[PDB]
Amino acid sequence: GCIPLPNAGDYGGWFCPCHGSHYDISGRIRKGPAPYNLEVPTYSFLEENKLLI
Amino acid sequence: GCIPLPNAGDYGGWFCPCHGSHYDISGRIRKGPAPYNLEVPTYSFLEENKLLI
Amino acid sequence: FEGFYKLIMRRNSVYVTFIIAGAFFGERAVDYGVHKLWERNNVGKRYEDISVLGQRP
Amino acid sequence: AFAYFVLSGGRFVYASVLRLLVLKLIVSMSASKDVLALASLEVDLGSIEPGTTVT
Amino acid sequence: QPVKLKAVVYALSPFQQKIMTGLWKDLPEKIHHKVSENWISATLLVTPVVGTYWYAQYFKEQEKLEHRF
Amino acid sequence: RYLEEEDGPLMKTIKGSITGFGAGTIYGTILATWKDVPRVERNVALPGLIRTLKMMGTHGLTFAAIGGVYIGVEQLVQNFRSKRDFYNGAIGGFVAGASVLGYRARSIPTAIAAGATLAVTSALI
Amino acid sequence: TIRNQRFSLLKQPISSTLNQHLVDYPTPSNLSYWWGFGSLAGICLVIQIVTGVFLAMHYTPHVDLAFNSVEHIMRDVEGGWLLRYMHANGASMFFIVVYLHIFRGLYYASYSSPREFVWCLGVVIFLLMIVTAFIGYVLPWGQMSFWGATVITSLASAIPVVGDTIVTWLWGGFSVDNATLNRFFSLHYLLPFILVGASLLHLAALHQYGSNNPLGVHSEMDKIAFYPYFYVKDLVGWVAFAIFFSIWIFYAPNVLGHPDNYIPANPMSTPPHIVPEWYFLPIYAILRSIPDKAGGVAAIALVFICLLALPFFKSMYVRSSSFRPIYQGMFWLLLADCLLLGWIGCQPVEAPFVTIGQISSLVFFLFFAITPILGRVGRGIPNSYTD
Amino acid sequence: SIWIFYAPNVLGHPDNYIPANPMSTPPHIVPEWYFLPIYAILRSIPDKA
Amino acid sequence: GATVITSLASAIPVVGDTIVTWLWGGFSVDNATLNRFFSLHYLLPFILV
Amino acid sequence: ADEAEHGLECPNYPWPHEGILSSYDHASIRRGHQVYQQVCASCHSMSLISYRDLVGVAYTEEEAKAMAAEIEVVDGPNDEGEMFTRPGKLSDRLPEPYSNESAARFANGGAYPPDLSLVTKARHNGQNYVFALLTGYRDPPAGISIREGLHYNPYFPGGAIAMPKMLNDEAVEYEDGTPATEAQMGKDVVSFLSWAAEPEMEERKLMGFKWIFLLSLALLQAAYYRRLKWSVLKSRKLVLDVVN
Amino acid sequence: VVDPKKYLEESCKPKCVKPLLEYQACVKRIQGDDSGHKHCTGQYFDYWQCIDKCVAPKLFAKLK
Amino acid sequence: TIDIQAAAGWGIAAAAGAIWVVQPFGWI
Ligand SMILES: COC1=C(OC)C(=O)C(C/C=C(\C)CC/C=C(/C)CC/C=C(\C)CC/C=C(\C)CC/C=C(\C)CC/C=C(\C)CCC=C(C)C)=C(C)C1=O
Ligand code: HEM
Ligand code: HEM
Ligand code: HEM
Ligand SMILES: COC1=C(OC)C(=O)C(C/C=C(\C)CC/C=C(/C)CC/C=C(\C)CC/C=C(\C)CCC=C(C)C)=C(C)C1=O
Ligand SMILES: COC1=C(OC)C(=O)C(C/C=C(\C)CC/C=C(\C)CC/C=C(\C)CC/C=C(/C)CCC=C(C)C)=C(C)C1=O
Repeated sequence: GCIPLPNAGDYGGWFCPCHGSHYDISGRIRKGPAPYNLEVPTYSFLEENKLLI
Repeated sequence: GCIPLPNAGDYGGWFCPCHGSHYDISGRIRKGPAPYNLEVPTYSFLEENKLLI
Repeated sequence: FEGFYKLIMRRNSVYVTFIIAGAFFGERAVDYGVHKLWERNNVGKRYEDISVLGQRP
Repeated sequence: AFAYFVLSGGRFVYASVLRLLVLKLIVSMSASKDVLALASLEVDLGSIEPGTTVT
Repeated sequence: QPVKLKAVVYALSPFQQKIMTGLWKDLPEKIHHKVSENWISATLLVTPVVGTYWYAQYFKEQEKLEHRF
Repeated sequence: RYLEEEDGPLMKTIKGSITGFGAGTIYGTILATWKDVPRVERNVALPGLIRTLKMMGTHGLTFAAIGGVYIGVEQLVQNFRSKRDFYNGAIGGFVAGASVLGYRARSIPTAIAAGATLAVTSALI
Repeated sequence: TIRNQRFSLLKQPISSTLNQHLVDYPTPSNLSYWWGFGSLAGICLVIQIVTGVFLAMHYTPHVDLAFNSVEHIMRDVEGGWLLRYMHANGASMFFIVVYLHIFRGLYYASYSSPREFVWCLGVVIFLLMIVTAFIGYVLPWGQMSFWGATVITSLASAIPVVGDTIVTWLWGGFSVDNATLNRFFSLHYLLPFILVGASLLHLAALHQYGSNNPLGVHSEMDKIAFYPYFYVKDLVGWVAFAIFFSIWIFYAPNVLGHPDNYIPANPMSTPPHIVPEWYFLPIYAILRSIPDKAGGVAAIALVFICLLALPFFKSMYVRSSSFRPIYQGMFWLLLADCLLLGWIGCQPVEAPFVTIGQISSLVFFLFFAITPILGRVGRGIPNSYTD
Repeated sequence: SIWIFYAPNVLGHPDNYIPANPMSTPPHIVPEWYFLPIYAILRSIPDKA
Repeated sequence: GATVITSLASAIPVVGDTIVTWLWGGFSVDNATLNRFFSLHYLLPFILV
Repeated sequence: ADEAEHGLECPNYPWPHEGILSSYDHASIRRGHQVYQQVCASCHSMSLISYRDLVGVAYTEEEAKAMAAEIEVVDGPNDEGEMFTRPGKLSDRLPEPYSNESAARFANGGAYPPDLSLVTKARHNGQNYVFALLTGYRDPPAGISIREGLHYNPYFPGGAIAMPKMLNDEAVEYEDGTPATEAQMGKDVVSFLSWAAEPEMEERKLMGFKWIFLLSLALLQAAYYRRLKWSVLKSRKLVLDVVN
Repeated sequence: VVDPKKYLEESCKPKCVKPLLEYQACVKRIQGDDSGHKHCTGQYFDYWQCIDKCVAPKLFAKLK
Repeated sequence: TIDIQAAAGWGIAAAAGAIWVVQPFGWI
């Protein structure tokens, strides 16, 4: 449940300081105990700069 | 420490609903378990329609 | 120490009052002494030693 | 006699420590500094009609 | 169950003996005993801690110097 | 004049103990070689070597203790008090001298004399 | 004797139970100061209960008031800083004393027969201590508290089917919020009283057979009453502990803590370094040593499985390490390994600490797998070492 | 169960369902019913001490 | 109800007012009184056991 | 990346309140408080500190009263039911620069100026950290560029801080006549901040020295008492029949 | 007048010549861009770490 | 005739203790 710090880790993505989880730029887990990639929620665009989650 | 009820009791003054203390117009107890009368704070009159404590 | 024993240690009630007195007076003596060492080790750093104390516009 | 004198010195301290710890808990229930900081002020009032009271 | 013992024990009153001077009696022999019996035990406790710590500082220093341009 | 170092109090103490052991080993070798061999030992070689190595080890140990405790107490004085002088260090020389050389000589006046001598020697520097 | 009249008041029924279990209870005369840590832990428990009761008179278990009520204790109530520092550093003194206590029983094989139930009750007490101290550390509601509570409740998610429903039931919601804080306060008041009952049963198990001794031998031929001989020996330790405690309280009240818990909890930003209190770090290191969610949680439970199974291994008949050279050597390696694990848990998860953490975790478990081998092999010592 | 499920509030007083007001004072201030006998002994003596 | 019972101490002549205010944690029944009553309400039932 | 991520480690400065019998320099507290209310207070809050806190530490009772009257504190509601304004009193906390955290971020490029009531306790090596950070603004190393709106500070983790350099020379004028250089104001403001984080330090240190000395005396008596009781056992002569 | 810290930071430079010359050589070795990722942060820290350790125990004397 | 002396000596101990725990020098 920790928040992975950005621009950190061995893959240029996210690194979680709690137990050493490394996420790639696409948020996929590559190294560390975490078994799943970062969850993609539902979202869409409106015209070019309004993103609804 | 309770708060006496105005226009109550058998002395025209104040009646304490907790243990039956009775006070008169001048805030003096006439019957009940309260040892003392109602305390008088430090008030003055700056004009006809102005109090201060 | 036997002369001291004959006045204070003979009865527990007195010896208890002796321990209460020494707790009182011993505690006060250490309080004064620790405060004196603190004053001597911190010259000029106290609130009464602020030069412009009382002169804030 | 020498033993009882040596033991009483440490007995001074045990009593002092016991007193200090008991008084610390007791006075921690006393009024705090914020509570004591709101115990003096003045409020001004006006006038009211006969035979009635205002709290 | 009680034990059944046969022994003679002589004791002296506490108020007939020196109480404290025995703490610094034959001090050098006490240190000699403590180091003689326990030097193997102290080595098995101190060597892994200091050795592993020293390697970690040695690792971090080199790794810090390889990433330096 | 002194601006060539990297310091480290624990490193200082370790290196000082190591240097003390080296100097004590050299000193013990020299002392063992100066001495003659006991007459019961003239015709057999091994016990002489054992005695030489024992003297080497004992002198290495005592010199390492001095060379470690001296600087250890020197820094533990200049760390807590945090003042740099020759006073910081006179205490380390004294405690090294007293402790180690009084444990070795088993005498308190010898401990005091050794600490005093080390104090003056470290004072001059 | 026929008890027609009244002798010593201590033997009257008003005080007989207290007299026979605290004043006259026979104790081995050769107990060393390492046997004074059970009473020290009992005193630490009382110190935690007394200060916490008085701190609870000023603390508000609400996410909008919890952090400020702790600051109001330190700033406004008279002697409030002392109650707070005696409670925050007391938990540390509680764990130092109990850890020394545990390793004493490991060194002298105090867990062996007939004292298996005493060790088993102690292991349960350790579990009760860990939960009690952990949920208490959440109460200030700082950065360490929030993110610490987040992961340990999340530990239940390691179970596949019902893991997520346990995590959410623990939280009382979809995240760590006021529901978590309010229930942690209630459990933190109750659990110390369960600790008191558990330690009383722990003591009663110990009095079934009496205490072990540094020689590890039958000691009924030389026993003395607990009072005054071991009361005055414990009193030396109690004063020594007070000096040790007072140094931490008055001169270093924050070294055994992290400054991150002086920042109010922020659910959006994790701190870059997130760690538990120091007494949990060895468990932390073993947890992160496993690159698997379930593996890490299973290893943590296996730590307490191995402690519980230790008194039941078929062992040799010699207890004390003073007569067990191989077991004595392994004990000091375990102690060094445990110190190493605590230091590793204090480090970020990167090279070389992952390799060192994995080796340290393995060596810790090697202690419990090899010990039954030692006793099994050493059963043949008397038949092989002859006069 | 009869008290819990069918008369859950008859053993108390409705005035406790009003949030505390340090200004106004309820005209009928009484304790819980199980303190009433002590409270009646206190009230009968016309002296606080 | 709390304002009365915590005032029962005032019947003591010398230190009665001092005990009331130490009991209250101030000069009136307020948050300091409610916070300390809650802590004592958690602890007393275990003494009662 | 590797070294910038934690930042540059701060040195160990000899703070006058360091030492087992060392108090705060109260003149430096009062000076450092003027630095706060003239430089810091426009963006940083100190919500844990009241105006009465300074009485007997840096300011007199009258001085702290006139200080609080200088500010406008919201209060109410009146008998008509509206929120009004009144002069501050001694019980009032130090005023906030912004209305909430989002207002603070909007005024500071999206970064939040943290509350400074506990900052020396809320950072590792905090007193030295705050001094080194404030006086540690300089040019970045070669090959390091800083995003516009950010300033380089090696002591900040990552090296890019949203705080601008605020301790320019003569940024304040002192009441006693101390040259207000960057290093002088940096010293004074940390003395003020350190006291704000730990206002109980002086009472704490006087208590620690007193009782550790007393408990040391009891430990000597505790040892003698234990040895007196056990001497009859430790010097006893035991005779037994067994040999081997 | 003049910042005591800044004066002391210039006067402690002889004590930190070795970290300085290593920083100076790193600056030269990265003057070519190479897509702008080479830097000298590590050598920068070593120089100023040495400088700060020299200035710290003498700055607070010049301050009142 | 000692019980009266033990009572008087324990009252003095009680009085000294009371003046010691509560120290009402400002109130005397
Ligand atoms: C109209 O008006 C009235 C009411 O209103 C509606 C009533 O409801 C009632 C009924 C109420 C009662 C019968 C209850 C009154 C009786 C008692 C005993 C009060 C209950 C007691 C208290 C509230 C006092 C609480 C006690 C404390 C705070 C004591 C604090 C001290 C503690 C915790 C420990 C002390 C500390 C030390 C000795 C230091 C060392 C301690 C260590 C642990 C180490 C009456 C009569 C009434 O006329
Ligand atoms: C709050 C925690 C604890 C308290 C209050 C406590 C209390 C005590 C006391 C008073 C004794 C007897 C005196 C002594 O040997 O010091 C004792 C003995 C013992 N305890 Fe505990 N203990 C605690 C925790 C533990 C734990 C966590 C363990 C093991 C995991 C443990 C295992 C033992 C054992 C094996 C003994 C017997 C030692 C022997 O006879 O040599 N205890 N405990
Ligand atoms: C029934 C007794 C207890 C009560 C009522 C109690 C209550 C409290 C309260 C109100 C706090 C929050 C105030 C603060 O942060 O200082 C707290 C914190 C804490 N308690 Fe307890 N507690 C009790 C026993 C214990 C025990 C037995 C332990 C140890 C196992 C413990 C460990 C802690 C810890 C570690 C904290 C956090 C300290 C901090 O970081 O500030 N408490 N407790
Ligand atoms: C002498 C005056 C000031 C002092 C002593 C001071 C103190 C501090 C401190 C201790 C921090 C914490 C840095 C950290 O988290 O490590 C900080 C951060 C910050 N301060 Fe101030 N401050 C002052 C003035 C100001 C002013 C005047 C502004 C705005 C104009 C400001 C805006 C900020 C911002 C935006 C941050 C956060 C930067 C970031 O995290 O990237 N500060 N300040
Ligand atoms: C960065 O990560 C981490 C932390 O953060 C900083 C930590 O601190 C810790 C420290 C935690 C440890 C060592 C384990 C704590 C162990 C347990 C069992 C706590 C779990 C218990 C909780 C949360 C409360 C119990 C609740 C119950 C029983 C519900 C009550 C219900 C009823 C009575 C019906 C670890 C390991 C960690 O890795
Ligand atoms: C030979 O015998 C004895 C020992 O050797 C095994 C001892 O080690 C000790 C010293 C250590 C003890 C008693 C540890 C016990 C501690 C516990 C259970 C935890 C803390 C204790 C509490 C809370 C007291 C619980 C007991 C009661 C009666 C509750 C009421 C008490 C209070 C409210 C204070 C004693 C006195 C002893 O005699």
